[PDB]
Amino acid sequence: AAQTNAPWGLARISSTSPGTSTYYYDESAGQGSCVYVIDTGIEASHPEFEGRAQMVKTYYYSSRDGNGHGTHCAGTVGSRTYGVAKKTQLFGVKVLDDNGSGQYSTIIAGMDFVASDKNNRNCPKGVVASLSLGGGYSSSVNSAAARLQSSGVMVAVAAGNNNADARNYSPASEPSVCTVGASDRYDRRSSFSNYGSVLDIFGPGTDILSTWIGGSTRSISGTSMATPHVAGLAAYLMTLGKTTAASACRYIADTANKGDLSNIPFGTVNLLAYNNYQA
Amino acid sequence: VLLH
Ligand SMILES: [Ca+2]
Repeated sequence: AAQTNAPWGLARISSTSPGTSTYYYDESAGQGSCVYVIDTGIEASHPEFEGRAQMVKTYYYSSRDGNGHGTHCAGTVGSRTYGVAKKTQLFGVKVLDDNGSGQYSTIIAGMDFVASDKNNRNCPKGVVASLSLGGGYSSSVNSAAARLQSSGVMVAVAAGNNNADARNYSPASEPSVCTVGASDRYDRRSSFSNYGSVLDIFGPGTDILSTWIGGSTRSISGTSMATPHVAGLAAYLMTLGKTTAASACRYIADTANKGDLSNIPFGTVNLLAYNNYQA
Repeated sequence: VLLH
């Protein structure tokens, strides 16, 4: 299948070179997989989700995304026009308030929740969790991410946007999960992207068009935008049967475009998520 | 603890 005039990031993950505009992908499109977006929530009524999105848990007064961020990330995972895995099932877990902030205890509860909840869902091709959030180092937050991963969920987390070593941030610094840095459309590391030995992979994160609240769209930037590209790619590869939740990050790194990025500090992987699609 |  081919989506013409696709957002640049989708095109990038299906090409060996920058500058293309078509997103090439297998028609299966992540059908049978499930992705939990742990964020400010998801506007499940957005037409772009085609009824494939559902809020399953909130830690606040409402399950509504009054922010937009969560809806944006979810859209990159699996909306019709802006998503990597266009037929996946999306589950929203609201651990961040409408200002986009949240306490570590809530974020941890949200991760433990997903580890259990997945047992009540029909996700024959596998389960993924996308965490476009983080703060200063916390061994407790790292441990929660490690538990989620151990439970059989492919965990993808943002590296962070402080243009610093991700070793000082969580859950980015948990080695067992898939830590995602950001790149721009010219194959440069995004100016704000964290870096470091703990990064596993890069994905498109600068100027990413996706869904927004009020049934709209908008372009924003961040490692928060790169993460759902990788989470969606994982869902897509699991549906194809190429990898499992335990090994998806490694598989993605192994099949990545290698050495194409610029401004990568020594010691940081030069790997860009790639779907290896061949018609 | 964001706005990330
Ligand atoms: Ca890792």
